[PDB]
Amino acid sequence: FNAPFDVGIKLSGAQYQQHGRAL
Repeated sequence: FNAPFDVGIKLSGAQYQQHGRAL
């Protein structure tokens, strides 16, 4: 419950922080 970074998004090639589909 704390992912301020993406240096460990387990791939998640999709986005970086998955803001939630928005621009």
